[PDB]
Amino acid sequence: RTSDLLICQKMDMNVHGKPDGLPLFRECLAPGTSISHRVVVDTSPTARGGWREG
RNA sequence: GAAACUUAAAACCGUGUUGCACUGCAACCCGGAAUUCUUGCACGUCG
Repeated sequence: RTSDLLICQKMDMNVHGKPDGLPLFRECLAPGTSISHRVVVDTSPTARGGWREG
């Protein structure tokens, strides 16, 4: 849902620890959202189009 | 006995349908098998 998508700014810190605000504002997400994907592996033998060690 | 053509003239001709009825017809799937698939971060760089 679009209720949680805040706008950030690209800040480039250096070895002295002094960031600068570039003009690169972009609609990002926010820390706290959970994204859940599904991964499916295929246990057919190798050279049949499978990967038992994946 | 020696001497005088049973000769002359005359179409085997005229008329007449190899014609009348009859389906190259009945029955028959251009049908059965086959993934527009395989790999690929809308990303990198900030006096």
